[PDB]
Amino acid sequence: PSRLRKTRKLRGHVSHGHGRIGKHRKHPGGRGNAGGLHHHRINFDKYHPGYFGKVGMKHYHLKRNQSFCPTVNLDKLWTLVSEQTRVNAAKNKTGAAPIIDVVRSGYYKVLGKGKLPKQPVIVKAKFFSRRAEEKIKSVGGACVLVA
Amino acid sequence: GVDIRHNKDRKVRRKEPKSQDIYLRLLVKLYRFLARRTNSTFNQVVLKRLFMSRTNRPPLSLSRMIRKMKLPGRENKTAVVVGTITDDVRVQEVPKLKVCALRVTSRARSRILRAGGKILTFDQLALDSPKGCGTVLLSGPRKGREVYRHFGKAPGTPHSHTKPYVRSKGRKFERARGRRASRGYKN
Amino acid sequence: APSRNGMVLKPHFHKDWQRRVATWFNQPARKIRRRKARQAKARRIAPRPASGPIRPIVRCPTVRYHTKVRAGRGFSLEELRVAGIHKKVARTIGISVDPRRRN
Amino acid sequence: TNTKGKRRGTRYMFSRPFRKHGVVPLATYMRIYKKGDIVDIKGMGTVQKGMPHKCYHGKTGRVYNVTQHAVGIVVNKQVKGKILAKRINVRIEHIKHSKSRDSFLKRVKENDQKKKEAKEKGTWVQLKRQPAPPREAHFVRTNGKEPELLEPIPYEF
RNA sequence: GGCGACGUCGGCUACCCACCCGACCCGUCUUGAAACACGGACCAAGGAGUCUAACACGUGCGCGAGUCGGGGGCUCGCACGAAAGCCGCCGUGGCGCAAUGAAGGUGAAGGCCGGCGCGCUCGCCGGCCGAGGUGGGAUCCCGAGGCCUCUCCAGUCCGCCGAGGGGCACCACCGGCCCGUCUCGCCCGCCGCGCCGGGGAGGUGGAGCACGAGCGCACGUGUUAGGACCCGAAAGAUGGU
RNA sequence: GACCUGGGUAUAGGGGCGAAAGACUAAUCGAACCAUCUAGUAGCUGGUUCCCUCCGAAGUUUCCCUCAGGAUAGCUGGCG
RNA sequence: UUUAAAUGGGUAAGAAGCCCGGCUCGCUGGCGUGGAGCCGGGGUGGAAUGCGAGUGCCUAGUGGGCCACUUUUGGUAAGCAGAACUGGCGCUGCGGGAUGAACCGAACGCCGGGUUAAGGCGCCCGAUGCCGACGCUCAUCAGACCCCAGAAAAGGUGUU
RNA sequence: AACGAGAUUCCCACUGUCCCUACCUACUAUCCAGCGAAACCACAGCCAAGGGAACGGGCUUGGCGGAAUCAGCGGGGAAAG
RNA sequence: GCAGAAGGGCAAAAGCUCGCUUGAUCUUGAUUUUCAGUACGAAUACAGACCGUGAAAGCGGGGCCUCACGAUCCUUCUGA
RNA sequence: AAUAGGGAACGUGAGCUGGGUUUAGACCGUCGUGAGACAGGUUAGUUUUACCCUACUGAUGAUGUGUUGUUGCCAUGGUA
Ligand SMILES: O=C(c1ccc(-n2nnc3cccnc32)cc1)N(c1ncccc1Cl)[C@@H]1CCCNC1
Ligand SMILES: [Mg+2]
Ligand SMILES: [Mg+2]
Ligand SMILES: [Mg+2]
Ligand SMILES: [Mg+2]
Ligand SMILES: [Mg+2]
Repeated sequence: PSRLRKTRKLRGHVSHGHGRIGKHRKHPGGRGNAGGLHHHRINFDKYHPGYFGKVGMKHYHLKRNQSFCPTVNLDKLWTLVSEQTRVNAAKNKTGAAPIIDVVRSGYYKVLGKGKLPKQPVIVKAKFFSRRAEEKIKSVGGACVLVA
Repeated sequence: GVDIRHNKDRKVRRKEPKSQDIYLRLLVKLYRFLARRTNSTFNQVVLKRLFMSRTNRPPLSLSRMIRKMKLPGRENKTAVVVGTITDDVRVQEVPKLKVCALRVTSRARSRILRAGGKILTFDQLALDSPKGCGTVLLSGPRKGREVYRHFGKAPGTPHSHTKPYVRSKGRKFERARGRRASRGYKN
Repeated sequence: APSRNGMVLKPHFHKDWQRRVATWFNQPARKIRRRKARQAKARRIAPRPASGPIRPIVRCPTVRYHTKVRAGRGFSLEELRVAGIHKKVARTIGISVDPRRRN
Repeated sequence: TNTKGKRRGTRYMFSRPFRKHGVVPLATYMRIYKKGDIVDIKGMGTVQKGMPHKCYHGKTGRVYNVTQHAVGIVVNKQVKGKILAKRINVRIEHIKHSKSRDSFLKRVKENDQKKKEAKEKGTWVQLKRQPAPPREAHFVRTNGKEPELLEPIPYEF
C-alpha cells in the first residue's frame, strides 16, 4: 500500500532520508557478506561466533529416514487415546490396563518426563529411555517393546 | 528558555487501543467509565491491560491458573485474566474454578464446564463486581516467547546464552571458531 | 552492509533469473482443462471404471514409513498365478500388472 | 603512540615514598578481612606478585572473597561511557583497612544506646545530626582597654 | 447618548504608486557562500527510493499445542467465475511442541513422613503429594480501632483503616534436572559372564528443563541479493562490415 | 627519375601495411567501425517533487591494504 | 627531590542495617573451634537541597570539524600543525560590536502594554536640549572603548 | 670536395627593421536600400576603504547619480570556448 | 649487583658463593591488562594431581616486575 | 646635471612577439637488463572570439527657463 509508507512522507525533503554527507550511493561496504574476514570482522563475530571453519566428520549422502525418531515424552501419552478409556480403565476392579502404542500415532520413542498419573499402563514403542520406563514401572505399569 | 533536558516529557504509553475491534471498544468504554469512578485500583489495572498489545497479552495456560489458585487464600475466588485461556493437557484433573476472560478456547471451555466450572467475560463481571472485589488477576508468561531468548548481552562475549540467529540448527552452522578452543577461540 | 543482530543470508540470485521465471497465471486454466480431459474420458470409454485399474497393496520402503500402506503399481505376477488368471488377459480384465516385482 | 602497557605511569606511585623501604611491617599481614569489609587500595612496590593496576591505586572497594594470600575485591573502574562493577584479585599487602566507615559505625552505636536512654527518659531528643549552623548572636567584651588601630604599611622593596 | 443620502459609507483581493525602516541570489558540497567556487536565458509537459525473494522486529486480526491447503481433487456446459464454496482414510507436508554431541548415541521431578541395612559424609523401603526455595512485587483477603438529632437495645452498608496473610508477571540469587568431557569411586543386571551393559559423587562446556506459545495472514520499518533511488566512464568479450 | 597519375586485383583488428613518425586502415588509431552480452562496475561528482505538529544530533574509541569508505560502541528517534 | 599547596578522584552517611537466640558443614581444627550458611524473634526519623525513577526492543543520521579565555608541545612566528578542561559556532535567529560564523548580552509560537541586559545619550540615529561634578591635555601625523585591524627601545626647561 | 627550403657567427652591397614617422591607391570598415544569423545570458552593471571564504557589482559607511544613443576602444566583468 | 633499554624494587636480600635438584610438569574454570568492554599475548589469585626443597611453617606451576611475540584453512606429531 | 631605488593579480597575450621553458620528431652524455628517466645540453615546433554591459575617448543629444536666437558670466574639473 503506497499511501502508508515513507516515500510519500519523505517527498519534498531533498536528500530523501540518506544524509547529505554519506549520500547513499550504491554499495559502500561490498556486496552481500563481503569481507567477513577483514573489515566486517567485528560484525561477523560477536553476532555469529562459530561461523568460520570445519567442525565435524563428513557423512556422504546422508538419508533423512534413518535418523527418524519422533519423540513423545509421557505427558502427551494419555492424549493419543480417547479420554473415554482412561477414566474407564481406572475403575476399581483389577489391573484393567489398555495398550497405548505410539507407533500407530507417528512416534517411535518414549522419552522421560515426570508427572504421569496413577493408572496401570502398557506402552508399545520401539525405543525407551531409562528415565521413561521407570516412570511407567512405578505406576504398576508394564513396558512392552515391539517394532 | 528553561533548561537543558533531553526530552521524555511526552509519555509513550497506550491511551487508546490501536485495534479497531468494535467489541474491545465496548469494553474500554465500560471500564474507563469505571476506572475513574471506582476510587480503587482493580479497574485501573484491568483498564490498562485492555490497551496492551497482542504480545503483552500472552496466552495464559490452564495449568498455570489451577496451580496459582491452590495457594492458601484463593479457594473460592473468581480468577480474572486479561488474555486468552488455552487448555493444557499435561494436567489430568480440572476443578470447578470460576474464571472470567476474553476468549477461552473451544477445548478449554469444554473442560471447564464439564467439571462444573463457570466461564465469564468482562461484561458479566461488572454486574457481579464493579470494584472487582474478591478476585485474583492473572497474566501469562509475557517473556515466554522465543523472541526474548535472542535477547541478552551479545552472542559473542563471555557468558552469552543468547541463541544466535542461524537458518538451520545443525553441524557446520556457527560452530567452528567462537565456540571451541581447538579451532580459533572460545567465547 | 551487515548490521546489528541478524541472519547471514545466501539467496541464489547472483545467477540471472529474470529470464527463467514461470508465472502460474494459468493454473486455474489448466484445472478446467484437465477436468475436461477426464469428463470427456470418463464417459468416452465405457462403464469400465474411471480412476484406472485395480491397484495393489504395497508397504512403504523406509524406516520412516514402514508402518503405513500405500497403493502400488501392479500385481507382481504370482498373484496372477495364485488366483489363477492368465497374465495377458489380466490387463484387459482391468487389473494392473507389474512385471518386475518381487514377493 | 603511547605504549598501552602494564605499569606505565607509575614512577612515583608504586614506590615507598621515603625512609620506609625494606621489608613491610608485619602488621599488614595480621589484618582480618571478611566478606564485606570495605577496603581501599594502595599498592606497595616491594611485593611484585599481585598489584592491581594504576587505575586502582587509590580506589576504595569491598571484599567478596578471601583466599590463603589474596583478597577478592569488587571496585568501580570508570570506563568511557559508564562505570563497571569490576572484581580484582589483590594481594594482602597492597590494601589496608578503610577508616571511612568508622565514623558511621560508632555514630550508629551511640545512636542505639542513646536512643533507648532518651526512650525511658520521656523526650524527643533529636539524635539526627545537623550541618554547621550559622553563628548565633554572640557578645564580645572589651575589658578595660580599647581596640588597637592598624593601617597599611608604606611600600618598600 | 451623539453625528450623516442619488453620490455617498465600509471593504479588500496575486491591482498600481509614493514614503519610512529592514533587506547580497537562489540549489549545492563545505569547519566555513553573496562569493572572484560550480549549475542555472525564459516557459510548458515528462522526470528520480520501485518490485520479487529471504529475514528480523513492532503492531493488527483468526485459531491456539497445535496451526496451514499454498498442490491436486469435487460442484452444470455459466457473463462478474483465472472468483467464491467444500474435501480431512487429501495433513503428504512445512514450522512449532526436545535439547546436546564430531559421531556411535543419549535424551529433561523433585518434595514431605515413617521404618530401617556400623542412620556409615554412603545409602534401602512404603505413604502423601507435587513443579523447589530466598528477597522485592501492582492487585485481591482478613483487619484491631474510629466515624450518624439524647444516652442503653441491632441490622446490609459506607468511608479512614494501623498492622498481618496468600501472592501474578518479572528482576537478582541459591538449589535441582538433561546432554558433552574430566577427577574419584563402589555397586547392580543377564537372550547368556564379556578389553558386557546400568548407576554414583564432585568441577566445568550447552543456542537446554524448571506446567508449553506457536503457526498462518496483513501492514509498517530496517538490512541484503536482484539493472535496485535516477544519470555517468577508460575499458572487456563474442559475432560481423 | 628511388618520378607523377587513371582503372583492375590482392592484403582486415592484436590484424593489414610501413624508405620507420607508434604514421596510415572511409574527417575516427599507443589498437577502426557496427550490433549484442549490458540499464556492464563505481569507497566518486551532479540531482532526488506537498504542508503543519513533536523530538532532534555527530565528526571520538577499537580493528581493517583502513586515511574521500565500512564495521563496532558512542550520540538520536520510534515503540512499549 | 626532602617537603608540598588550590582544583580533582574514590568510598561512606542504615532496615539490603544492627542485635540476640538456635541448627547444618565433607572447610578450619587443643577447645559447642574459627568462618560461612540457614531459621526464628526484637526496633524505621538517621547530612543539606532538588526531582518521579527503572528496564527491554528495533534503528536512522554521523565517522573531513573549527574558534575562544585558561594550562600547555613543536615552531622565529602566524588567520600555523598538534593537545587537555569547558563553553561556543556547525544546527541559531535577535540587541550591541560601523561592517563579520566564533566576541559581549541573550536564546525565538503570534501579538498589545511595562521594564531592563550588553551598550549608548553633538547630528546622521531613539536617548543628557543635565545651569552634570572634579582634574589632565594642543597635534605643522592630536586623541578617541575587550577580541579588533598599525608599534618599541630611547629622549624632551611641552605641562601637571 | 660537392650538396642542403639544415643549424650558428662575421663581412661587402642593400634597404623604412629602426632613428621618426609621413603620404597616396584599391577592397572593406562607416551610412542608406534589401535580406538578416550565432557565441553567450541568475539578476544586472559607476568607484575608495572596511570587514568577508583573507582581490565585490549587489552588504556597511563614504564619494555620488539623469532619458535614449552612434563611431571606436581593448582596463575590467578573477569575460566566452 | 640483579643477562641485556631505562624506571621501580632488594641487605642475615630479589645480590654473591655453596648443597640438592626439575613446578620451564598434567588439568577445569574465574578474573585483570589494551577492550567494543572481542581475541592473541602477558599477568593474577585459586582448585584437583604428581613432585622438588626445607628439620619445619612454607615456597615453587619459568626468569624480581613492566616488552620478548601470531587466527581460520592446510601439514605434521602425540594422546584413549 | 643624473644615468636613484620601487609597486600597481611577480602592471601589461580577446595589446603583440615565441627567444627560452612546457606536448608529440630527433642527437649526445651519464643512470637503467629494459621500456625510459634526467631545474644536464641542442635543434624543429597552429597563440582562438568583442557585435554584449561597464570604463574611456570622441559624436548628436536630454531636462528645467513660454518658443527661438545672438552676445556673455562660471560653480566646478584638468594642468607645464
Ligand atoms: O581554423 C583554425 C581554428 C582556430 C581556432 C579554433 N578554436 N579554438 N577554440 C575554439 C572554440 C570553438 C571553435 N573553434 C575554436 C578552431 C580552429 N586553425 C587553427 N589555428 C590555430 C590552431 C589550431 C587551428 Cl585548427 C587553422 C589552422 C591553420 C591556420 N589557419 C587556421
Ligand atoms: Mg534514513
Ligand atoms: Mg550516504
Ligand atoms: Mg548559497
Ligand atoms: Mg575486443
Ligand atoms: Mg571660466
